[PDB]
Amino acid sequence: AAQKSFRIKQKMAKAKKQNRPLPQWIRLRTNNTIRYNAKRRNWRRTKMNI
Amino acid sequence: MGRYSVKRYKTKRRTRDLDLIYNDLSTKESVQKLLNQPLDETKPGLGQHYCIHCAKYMETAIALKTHLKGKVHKRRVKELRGVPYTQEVSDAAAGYNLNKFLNRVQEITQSVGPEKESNEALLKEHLDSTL
Amino acid sequence: QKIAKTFTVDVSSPTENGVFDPASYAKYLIDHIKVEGAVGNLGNAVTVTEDGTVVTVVSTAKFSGKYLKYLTKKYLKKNQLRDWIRFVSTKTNEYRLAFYQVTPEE
Amino acid sequence: DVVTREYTINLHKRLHGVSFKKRAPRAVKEIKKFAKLHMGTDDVRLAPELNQAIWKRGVKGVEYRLRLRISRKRNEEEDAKNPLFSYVEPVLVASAKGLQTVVVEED
Amino acid sequence: RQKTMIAEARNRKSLKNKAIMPRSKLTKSFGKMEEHMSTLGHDMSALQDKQNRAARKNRYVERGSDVVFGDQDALTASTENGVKLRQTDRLLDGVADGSM
Amino acid sequence: ANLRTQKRLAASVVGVGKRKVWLDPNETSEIAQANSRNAIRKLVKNGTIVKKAVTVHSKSRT
RNA sequence: GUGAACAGCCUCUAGUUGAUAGAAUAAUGUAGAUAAGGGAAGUCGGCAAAAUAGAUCCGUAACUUCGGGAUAAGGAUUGGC
RNA sequence: UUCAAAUGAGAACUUUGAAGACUGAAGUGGGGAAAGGUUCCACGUCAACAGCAGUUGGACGUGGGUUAGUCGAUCCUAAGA
Ligand SMILES: [Mg+2]
Ligand SMILES: [Mg+2]
Ligand SMILES: [Mg+2]
Ligand SMILES: [Mg+2]
Ligand SMILES: [Mg+2]
Ligand SMILES: [Mg+2]
Ligand SMILES: [Mg+2]
Ligand SMILES: [Mg+2]
Ligand SMILES: [Mg+2]
Ligand SMILES: [Mg+2]
Ligand SMILES: [Zn+2]
Repeated sequence: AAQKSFRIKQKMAKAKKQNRPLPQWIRLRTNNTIRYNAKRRNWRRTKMNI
Repeated sequence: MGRYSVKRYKTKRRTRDLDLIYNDLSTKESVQKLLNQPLDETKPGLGQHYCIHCAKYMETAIALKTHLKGKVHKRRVKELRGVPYTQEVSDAAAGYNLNKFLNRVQEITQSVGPEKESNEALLKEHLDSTL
Repeated sequence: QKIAKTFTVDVSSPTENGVFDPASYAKYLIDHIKVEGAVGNLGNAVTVTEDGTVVTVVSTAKFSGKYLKYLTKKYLKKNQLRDWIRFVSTKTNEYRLAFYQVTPEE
Repeated sequence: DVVTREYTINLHKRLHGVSFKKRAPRAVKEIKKFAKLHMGTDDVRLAPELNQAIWKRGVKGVEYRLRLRISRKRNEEEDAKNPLFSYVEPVLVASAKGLQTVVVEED
Repeated sequence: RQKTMIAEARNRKSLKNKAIMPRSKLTKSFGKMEEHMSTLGHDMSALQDKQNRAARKNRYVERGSDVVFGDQDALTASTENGVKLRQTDRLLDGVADGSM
Repeated sequence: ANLRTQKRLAASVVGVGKRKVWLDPNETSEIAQANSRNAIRKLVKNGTIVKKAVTVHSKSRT
C-alpha cells in the first residue's frame, strides 16, 4: 500500500538491500564453496509474507 | 429468395390482381354487388366494410375509414388509374397483335375509362356519406 | 454600422520570384467576392485595387480576413500554388504571401 | 538488365473467393508474385504509396484492376544474394481499364 | 487530367483516420519545387539564384576537432555495466584486473 | 535505435497524446541524443518533432 | 449523433493494434444462415428454431379480494418532401 | 493486419515513418482503496524465462528516484476490547 507503516517500510528496505547477486571477488577466495546466492528473492516468485 | 419476400409473396398467400380489380370497378352492377354482400361468418366484419380497390375486408367502419385515410389505399388508387397490363400489352410490345392492343386501348379510353371513373366517384361519395 | 474596413495583401515575394500574377489575383477577387449571397454584386460596396506589390480591398458590407484568406487559398489552389505559397498575417488586416520552408539542393 | 515497364494487374480473379480479413494481404502477395513472374526477381519491394493504394478501401475493398510501374534495377550492396531486384510503384490514372503493357524510357 | 487529379488526391488523402500534416511545419526540397514550377511553365531563374545563394552560404569548413577526432572514437574504456565515472559497481569493484 | 522514451517525452512536453506526436524519420540520431525534456523542446522548436492536428469530427450533417 | 434511454450501432479526446505463424478449402465437427410443395405426418414429449416485438389510434371477455385481469384478445398506421 | 527505412550475424513479432482497424466516456481513458514491495526511470545487456520468435521485456547486471504547519496518520468516540 502507498500509506504504509514504518515497520513495513523498514523490512522492505532490508529486503531491497539484500536483493543482489554475489560479489565477483568472493569466487576468487581460497577454498570458496559459495557459487551462487541461494537465498535470492524476486517480487514475482516468492512473497515476503509481510 | 430472402425470407421477407418469400413469406410475403408465397403462392398460398397471394392477393387479387389489378386487372381483376379494374374489371370489378368498371361496372356499376359489380360495385353494387360488392357493396351489398351476404353476411359471411368467415370474413372480418361479417363480410361488410369491403374496400374494392385493395380487395380487403375490415372488421369495423372506423377501420375502413382509417384505411381510406391512408397512403396504402392512395397507392392502390394511383395504381388502378391507367391500363391494367393484360397479355395484349406485352404481346404488342414484342410486336404481336398490335392492332388488337390498339383497339383495346382505344376502347378503354372511350367507353371503359370514364364509366369506371364515374363509378369510383360514386363509390367515394357513398363511403363518405355512410362514414 | 457601415464603417469602411481596409485589408491589405502583400504579394511581393511571389511576384518578384515570378510565379504569381497580382492583376489576375485582383481580377479573381473582383469576380468571386460575394455580397448578400451573390457574386458580381460589388456595387459601391467593395473596391479591390492593386499596384504590383500590394492588393487593397476596402469594404463596407460583411467582409472578413477569414473570408479573404479563404478566397486567396481558393485562387492558389486553382493556380496550383497551394503546396508552396501560404497566406500569413503580419498585423491586423495586413497580410502577405510567403513561400514554405525549402532546403537548398546543394 | 535495368528496365522499366507499366502493367495492368487483374486482382479480381486473383482475390476471387478470398476471406475478407485476408484480401489486402493476399493482394500484396499476389502483386509480389506478379512482379516475380514478369521480371524473374525473387526480391520485390513495394512502394508505401502502392500499399496505400491497395489498402485505400479497407481490408476487403481492393480494386479489381491496378496499374503498376515495375522497375528492375541493380542491387548495389555486396552482401545481397541477388544482383537485381524489382521495385513496384502505383500509377494513379483516371481508370485502370483498357491499358496495355508498355515500356518506359529511362532518362 | 481532372479524373487523374481526383485519383491522386484520393490516394494522398486519409482524412477519416487522421489529419493531414501542416505545411507550415513541414519542409520540402528545391528539386521538387523546380520541377513543379517547370511543369507549371514559370521561370526558375530567380528561384535558382536564391538556391545558389543558399548553397554558397551553407559551406562546411573543417576545424581542429574534425582534424584530430574526425575518424577516431572512444578515448575512454567502456564499462561492463554501462556506469558513469563515479558510479559504484556492486559486481566488479572488488576485482581490479580484467583477467580476473 | 529505440525512441520510445523520446516519443513519451515529446508527448508530455507538447501536451498531447503519443498518437499526436511526429518524429522525423530522417533525424534518428538527433532524436536518440535527446535524453532530456529541454532537448525535446529544442527538437520541437527546430521542427524535428511536430504536433499533429486533431482528427476532424464535423457537425455539418448534424 | 440516432434513439425514451448510462441500451444497441458509428464518431472526437486519450489509449491499444496484444493472443505462434504460412499455404490449401476433403469428410466429420463447433458457431451462424437459407430453402420449392405440405405444415408436427417427427419425437416419450413442438426439444430446438420460426413466428411476435418500438410508437400512434380503434377496441378489449370470463373471473375477481372491485385494487386487478390488461399490452387480455382482435384490427389500422409508420418514409421523404 | 500491411508497406518502407533504421538497428542487428539473424526481424511476422524491436524503433520511426506510412496505411487499415478497435476500445467508443457503464472505455482497451484519467485516478485511487485493499494487496504487492521497487515491479517506477535511466544505462548496459540475452545464458535461463516470455508454451513460436525476439535485437524487445514487469527478464538479467549497475544505479537514480518518494522533500508537507495547510494531504493523511497522529486527536475523538461507535459496535466493541
Ligand atoms: Mg468460398
Ligand atoms: Mg420449406
Ligand atoms: Mg404424432
Ligand atoms: Mg411416428
Ligand atoms: Mg388471462
Ligand atoms: Mg464493438
Ligand atoms: Mg468502432
Ligand atoms: Mg519461447
Ligand atoms: Mg519499465
Ligand atoms: Mg531491474
Ligand atoms: Zn383501399
